[PDB]
Amino acid sequence: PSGVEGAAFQSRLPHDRMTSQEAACFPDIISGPQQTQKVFLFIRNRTLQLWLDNPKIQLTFEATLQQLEAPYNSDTVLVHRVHSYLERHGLINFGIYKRIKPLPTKKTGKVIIIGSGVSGLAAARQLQSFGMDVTLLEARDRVGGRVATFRKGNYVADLGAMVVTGLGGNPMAVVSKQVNMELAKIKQKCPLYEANGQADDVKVPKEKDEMVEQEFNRLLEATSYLSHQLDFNVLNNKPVSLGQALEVVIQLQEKHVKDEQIEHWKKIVKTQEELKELLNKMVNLKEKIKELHQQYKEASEVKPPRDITAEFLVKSKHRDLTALCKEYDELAETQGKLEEKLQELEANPPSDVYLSSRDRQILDWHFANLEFANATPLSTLSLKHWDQDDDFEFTGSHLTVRNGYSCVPVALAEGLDIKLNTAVRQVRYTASGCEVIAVNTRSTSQTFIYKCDAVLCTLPLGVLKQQPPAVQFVPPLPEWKTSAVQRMGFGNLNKVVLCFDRVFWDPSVNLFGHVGSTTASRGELFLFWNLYKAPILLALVAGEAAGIMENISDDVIVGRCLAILKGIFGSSAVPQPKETVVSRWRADPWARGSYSYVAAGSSGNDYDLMAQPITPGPSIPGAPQPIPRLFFAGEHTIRNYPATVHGALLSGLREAGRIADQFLGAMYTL
Amino acid sequence: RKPPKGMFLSQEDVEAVSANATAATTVLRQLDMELVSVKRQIQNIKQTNSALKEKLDGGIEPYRLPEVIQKCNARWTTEEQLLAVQAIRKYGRDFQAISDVIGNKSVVQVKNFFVNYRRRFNIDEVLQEWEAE
Ligand SMILES: Cc1cc2nc3c(=O)[nH]c(=O)nc-3n(C[C@H](O)[C@H](O)[C@H](O)COP(=O)(O)OP(=O)(O)OC[C@H]3O[C@@H](n4cnc5c(N)ncnc54)[C@H](O)[C@@H]3O)c2cc1C
Repeated sequence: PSGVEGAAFQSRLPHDRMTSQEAACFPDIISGPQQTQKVFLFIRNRTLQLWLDNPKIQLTFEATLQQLEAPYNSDTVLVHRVHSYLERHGLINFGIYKRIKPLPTKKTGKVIIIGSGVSGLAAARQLQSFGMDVTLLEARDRVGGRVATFRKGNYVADLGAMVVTGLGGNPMAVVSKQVNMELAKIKQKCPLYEANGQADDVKVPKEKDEMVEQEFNRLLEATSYLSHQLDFNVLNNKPVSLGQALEVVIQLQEKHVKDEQIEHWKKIVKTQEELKELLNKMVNLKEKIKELHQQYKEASEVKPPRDITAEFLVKSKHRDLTALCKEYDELAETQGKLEEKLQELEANPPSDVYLSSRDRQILDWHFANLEFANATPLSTLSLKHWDQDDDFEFTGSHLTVRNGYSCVPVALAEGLDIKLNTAVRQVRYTASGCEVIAVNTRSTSQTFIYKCDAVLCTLPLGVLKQQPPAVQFVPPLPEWKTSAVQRMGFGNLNKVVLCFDRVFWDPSVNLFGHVGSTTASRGELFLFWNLYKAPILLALVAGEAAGIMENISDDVIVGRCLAILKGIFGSSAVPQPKETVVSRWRADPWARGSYSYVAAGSSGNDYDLMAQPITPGPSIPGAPQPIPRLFFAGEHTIRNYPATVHGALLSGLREAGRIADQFLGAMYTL
Repeated sequence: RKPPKGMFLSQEDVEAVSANATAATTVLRQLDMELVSVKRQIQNIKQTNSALKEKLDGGIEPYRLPEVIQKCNARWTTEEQLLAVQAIRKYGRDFQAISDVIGNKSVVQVKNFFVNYRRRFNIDEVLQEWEAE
């Protein structure tokens, strides 16, 4: 889109309609005259446009009204209400921007944020910019959390988040404009390499490559039909998974292949039996013709002069023999026309198999790739909901951060009170306020107490899932919260960093697949990454393989890596790697996995439950309902953008707004 | 909206393959046996038909009688009339066959004969005699 409408789109808002969010804050307008609504919408869109056109500096209310025309600059309270709304909810003035009006002299309220991942950092920046006292407590010795970046010399490889999934409507597009941020596009060309005995691996020909991929897409779309149109969502009181449904679909396609073959061979036999019955008639007719010829010959040998009965016998037997020879030629004509139809039917058989061993192996690569995208085996994904966030995907080509994704959190961390090496052990929340108990990661006997008005919990879902708990809540989280934590899926994927002294692979190819031998290990080093002038190959472990590979030493993994690389690039042209790094996200105690997925039995609704804040019981019994104390951000708390950096970023922005509204009050409804 | 072009997913087959733990491989093996069963049936009836074709070897060429046609004459001879009466006794109302036996009398002339000499050759009796067989 283009213009003020482009700004609405870039902010993930409909340009021509008021959101539920807006309806809440501006109920007068949305219940009121259609005219004023359109006025509101333009003000909203124009302010967004202004912000987006220059996100390097703060956009003040004055500066906004400055660039407004009549009759939009007539009602200045409406302009203020809009600007403040957009400011609170982090649609304007978020990220890293030059401040016009220097921060308030004294701070109001105190907030402890657990974890300095992107969701944490984003909220911290906001809350601080709203004039609150913010301190982040990070267990690690670094910011960014699941945004990790390996560095050596100038060579850089993201062990965590790596891809910016399109700039169209992506809040990261703003951040990237705000900083240096050099983004490099990703060439989506990906050749696949299947084994060839003792010989080098052969690139899969464009013939198969394209037909298997299209079958893969067709299989997915098929499961979607199976889910929505046929309602195949529960089987034996258990929710149907994607992999579960994929099996059923594949099986039904094999059934079809066989059903087509059966009715083809049955079309042959019914003709092969028509021929049988015709050949029998022909044999019997030849027998009567043979006998009738003799009878005629005998009758014809009674030499003239014959009487008329003997004369009749000759003529009669003659006529009868011509009539039976007439009949035989009909049946001889049918015989040829059945034999011709028999070759016709045998020249056009139906499909031999649904998928060959070679096909099903390539298809398993596509499955592994999907298991990589969702960071989980397809047997765990909900059939009905695994793809609920598909509509909200950004436009534009996917990119990578050239100087390493940690570029971003580090830049967000600037000017914030971040206590590194501080592992939160217990969160206490009461009517009077909160205290957070943390220890030093280096010496765990050294204890820290933090008193605050509100706690923002950005602990990964994996952490929240730990049994026994890595963090204790006092009082415990309610059933409705813990159940959501339980039901939600938290997946895994891993990366292997391979540093070589020289680039031995195709330098123009960004990424190439390796086709595994079995379904079981389809995800094991199924894909290799290459980007910059840097000599790093990046091996990806996905699906069921990810979990198992964590229980295997670095050497063996690096071994299996080279084995596959030799098998493609020649058993000699592959040198030993100088530096190797192997991620273990499921083992990492500050992650306990990679990111969330919609598990079978869960839904998008559980993500909303996750974001829901907690309000403690009253201190003195009979005292009024207190303020909400415990707040949740993080990738697992944002329904429409889960399992992503931008989703975390947004979830942070969300909570900062909710906390501010709760502890500073909404100034725009005055 | 509907299954992808060439993808087969009927409500019925879904329930059947999902019915139990190994209903999937049961239905697929059942058709595999069904398939090899029909294949061996073809091999057999192909052999039966191969043998029957060998019995028809030579066709009916030694038994083919040369074509004899003479002009479709108008005059009834005593000789021809008697052939006709016998043909009516053997063939009945098959005006065609009767015409072929006599040789030089058209299918209409035969039909005329049937009504001309109806009294004199007792064609009534002759026709009921044929129906007795
Ligand atoms: C391998 C991998 C690849 C990925 N690739 C992509 C990608 O290509 N594109 C994309 O959009 N997204 C990707 N993601 C997801 C993205 O990294 C996350 O969604 C995002 O970083 C989540 O941010 P968060 O702040 O919610 O969680 P985190 O970044 O994990 O922040 C939580 C923080 O809390 C800290 N913490 C944990 N326990 C404690 C404790 N007891 N006390 C104190 N602190 C604690 C952690 O150390 C962490 O810093 C990937 C994730 C992984 C694992």
